[PDB]
Amino acid sequence: EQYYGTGRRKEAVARVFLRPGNGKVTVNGQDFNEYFQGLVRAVAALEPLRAVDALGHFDAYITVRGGGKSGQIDAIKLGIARALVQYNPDYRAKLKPLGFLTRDARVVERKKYGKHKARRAPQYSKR
Amino acid sequence: ARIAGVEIPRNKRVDVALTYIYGIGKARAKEALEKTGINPATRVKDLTEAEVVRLREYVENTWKLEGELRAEVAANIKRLMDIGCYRGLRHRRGLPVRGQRTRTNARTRKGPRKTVAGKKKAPRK
Amino acid sequence: KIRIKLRGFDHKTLDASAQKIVEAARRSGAQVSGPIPLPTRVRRFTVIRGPFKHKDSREHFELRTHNRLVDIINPNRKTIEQLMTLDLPTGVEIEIKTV
Amino acid sequence: ARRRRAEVRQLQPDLVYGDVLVTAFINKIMRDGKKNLAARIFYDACKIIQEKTGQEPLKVFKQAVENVKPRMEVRSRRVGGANYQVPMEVSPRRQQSLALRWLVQAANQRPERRAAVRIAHELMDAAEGKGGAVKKKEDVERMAEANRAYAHYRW
Amino acid sequence: SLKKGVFVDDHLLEKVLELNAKGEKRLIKTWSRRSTIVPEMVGHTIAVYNGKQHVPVYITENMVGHKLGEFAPTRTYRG
Amino acid sequence: GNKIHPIGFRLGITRDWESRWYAGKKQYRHLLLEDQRIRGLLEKELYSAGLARVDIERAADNVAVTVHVAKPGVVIGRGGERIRVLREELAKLTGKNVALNVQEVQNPNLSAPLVAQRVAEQIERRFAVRRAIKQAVQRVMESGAKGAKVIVSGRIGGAEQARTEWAAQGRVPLHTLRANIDYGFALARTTYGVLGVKAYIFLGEVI
Amino acid sequence: ARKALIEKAKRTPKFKVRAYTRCVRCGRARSVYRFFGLCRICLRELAHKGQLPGVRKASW
RNA sequence: CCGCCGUUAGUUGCCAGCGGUUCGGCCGGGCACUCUAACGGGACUGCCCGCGAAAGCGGGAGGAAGGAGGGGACGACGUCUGGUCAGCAUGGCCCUUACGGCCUGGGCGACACACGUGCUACAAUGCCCACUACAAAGCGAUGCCACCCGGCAACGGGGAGCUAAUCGCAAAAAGGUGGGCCCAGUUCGGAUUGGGGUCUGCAACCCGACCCCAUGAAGCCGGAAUCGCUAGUAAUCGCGGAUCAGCCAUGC
RNA sequence: AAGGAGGUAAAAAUGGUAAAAAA
Repeated sequence: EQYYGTGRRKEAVARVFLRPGNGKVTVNGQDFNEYFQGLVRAVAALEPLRAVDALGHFDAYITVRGGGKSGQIDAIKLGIARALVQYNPDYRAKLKPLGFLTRDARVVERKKYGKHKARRAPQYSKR
Repeated sequence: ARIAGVEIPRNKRVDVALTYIYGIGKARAKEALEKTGINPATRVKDLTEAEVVRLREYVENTWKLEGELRAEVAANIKRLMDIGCYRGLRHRRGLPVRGQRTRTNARTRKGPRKTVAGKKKAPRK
Repeated sequence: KIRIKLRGFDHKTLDASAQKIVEAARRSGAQVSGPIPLPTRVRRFTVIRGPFKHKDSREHFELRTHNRLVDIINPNRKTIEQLMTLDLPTGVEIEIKTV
Repeated sequence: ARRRRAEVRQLQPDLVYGDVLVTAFINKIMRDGKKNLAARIFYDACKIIQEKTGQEPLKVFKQAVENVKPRMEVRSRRVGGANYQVPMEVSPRRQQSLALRWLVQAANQRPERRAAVRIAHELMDAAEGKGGAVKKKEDVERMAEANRAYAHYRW
Repeated sequence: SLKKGVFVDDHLLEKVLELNAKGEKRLIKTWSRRSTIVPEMVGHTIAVYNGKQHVPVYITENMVGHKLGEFAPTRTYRG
Repeated sequence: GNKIHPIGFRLGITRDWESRWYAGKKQYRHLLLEDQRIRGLLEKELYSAGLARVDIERAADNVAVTVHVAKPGVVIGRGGERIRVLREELAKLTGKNVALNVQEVQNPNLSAPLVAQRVAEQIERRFAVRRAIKQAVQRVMESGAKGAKVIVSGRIGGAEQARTEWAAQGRVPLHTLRANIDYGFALARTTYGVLGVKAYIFLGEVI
Repeated sequence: ARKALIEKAKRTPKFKVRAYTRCVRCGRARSVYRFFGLCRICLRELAHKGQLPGVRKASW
């Protein structure tokens, strides 16, 4: 009845709800074409429903908050790729060689003490 | 356009044209711009002389500029030589008037730097 | 209508308390709001290696205090009775508040 | 490293067109962590080409790539307290990289009016063959040729 | 410094009023170079306390609302 | 040549605090102060028969004067009298509600603090370091650990050069977490300076 | 010096801006964590000794 | 600690289910979903194709997770007669109405150079003005202070709520949308400095910070040589805290 | 291509730094 996807990237929660339709996809209260206005990685995150051609046949409710805008976009990619892998486990077997299953492995490493930016070491002297 | 001390700015926003003047910043620009009337966005070249004249009339009347100003400062500086208050003591010394630092940094209140020979140090290896 | 908050030092006896307490309430009364995990209160400390002037190379340390929540619905004689005195939190204190 | 052979690692299949090289050039225009406005700039430039001439943007892109190709790049040989200044047949990967980056700094060099404008005009002349990155391509070629004594002195 | 009021020793007030109650001999021997040269000090010799000696300054007017020991250099050698 | 505190290493589930009570942000400091003064006063004027644990259970006014000692008898008093004055010294200096405890471990060569304590006691009374101390390591290994590293630093008989002495036997993995190593440090003090006595006793896994 | 310093902090002077922290289990004023009322090395030693409550050898 | 999934939990969340809505998850209710925090599950070259006398090796599959999955805390035997009795201890040595205490000021902020580390800059990917959204973490009761009013601002007056996932710091900046500037020491840069206010605290001269008008310098991208950086790493940009009345914080 | 060995060409701008001693 609903297509749900848990979308997460660099800590940002893309709660992805789905019903069928045309293009009604509201991101946390607003249309896609404003809640991520200007950013080019936005349309890229629309790839999952584009590479299955069923981008139209959906009427989404997409609650998405936490972390960062672009990160939310990537998180939307994950939420979609998790929402459709639910209500058609056949797309699953072919979707893995594209990677639309992997979540992430790239979060901001802790400020390492002894260095400035967690790895960026301060200047040397000796002389 | 010699409103202020031979001040002639030419074709630009009236605000920038007014700011190209001693004793008149951008805040003062919008200030006299709201007090004399003249519109900021409109260029200073294509103006109309009436608003211009009443404008310059308001300008020099409510506040003054370079002539008295810097001279006034230098007079307060004469006082800073009066018994040589620590402010003017150091201002006479050719050094920063604040109580900052002179171990190293002093490249504007004083000139650049005046080379010596170091005098060296104690063991460091 | 009973709102009890758990203030402790270690999650161990913290939830060990929460188990019997809630059950004993479910025992001598009725419905009990399960031991909700209030975001564990932790503090931050950052010292250095030795006393001698080193600035860099250090050891960091952090305070561990734990917070939880338990509620019920009825002020039964028997609940009040048991869940009053019958305690041994040793190193844990709590807060009774109403709603 | 000295145990490994590092890598190159796949970049990005272009967030728009669908090609690695587009967002590679974007990657080098990029203002250190601000891919945002740099990518925007490049694209404004692209559509502006497509409002100027008639030839395809990816086409003229491949033309930038080719028209600035360092077929043989100069380096140095092993001989103790001395090094032979020695050119060598480069790999298409390193040629592409060098190329696109030279188009990048040739785009930076032009004192024009705006970023998109710069990248654009740069791409015009340089794809045509009357550009600076091109001048350094042809250059390193002359260098490789004049150093054809260092032909079997390639490390 | 001060904003609503103005700092000076109260003993400076009370001791202005006395040497004013006679127009008496010179020397004010302040053992605190702080205390502003507030208006009612006219222009008499101020042997303000340094830490070394007692810097004696004949005050004028170009200094009124600005600290006493603000006139003693103390820090020897300049440049 | 370090060794981050193996006991501060044990902090996971391999060593509970020597003070378990509730401290609410505010009163926590004064709690730590009062309690540390209790501890410190004990450590000397309660010495007599050597203790390890200086544990205290508190909450609201309630106090638990809890101690792990190597002897209870000749430290409780000839008529339960030593407990009296001491406990009430606590109560007098900490006016609330005190409750003594003299729990005893039936083994001395087990538990590193007191082992090191005796080790330092021998040298404090001017004994031949290496001999007696190595055979003390052998005592602990006549008790039954899986390792015992009792190093001893400081001035060795004087001779200015204060080095460190190597005494150990059996494997000791203080790197390992589930090793459960009691470590105990005793202060050696000669009239010619200060020497260090570290005991490292390793117990066992699966605990 | 040192002894009178503790008395200065013990007696607590006249004006407010004269007080200063003090590691009671070592005796120091600077960098004394005014949560534990302890210095940096005081704190470190007391934590490592298996004595400091609440806190743990942080390894986040 | 951190990415996928598992059990419990519901004043954070939530219409996902329904009712209403000054149409605010605000008014009822659920726990699936966010989430919060304890016990877990999961990955081992375990499997598929080939190579290697083995280790190992390429490629491929299922997988959130591929062969060390990422970061931490972990730092032996021991070198350095390394440093520190000026955090703390402790051998000796010296002084003992003073090499001890107080108080008060001055000072460790000095300036003719030198150097180390750092900040903002020199700029059209730019700065200025307008407009709208996504942070994790930490802090907070004579603290946090919402809020309204006062003032050009600094900041002050009245005044709700909180020992807090339920009240507040809080204004994220970058992005993005609208206009200026139009290659000039430029509306670039804020250094010098005076002119006046506030706030701190007993009290701000040497010595705090903050604000308002103005002066608006140097500086037009840095040779001999050298810093860091292998993946959410460079860089860019913001945020909280420790200590604190205040703040010299471009520090950590 | 292994070792081991036998006869031929290689490679250091400079460096002074003591001492009764401690186990």
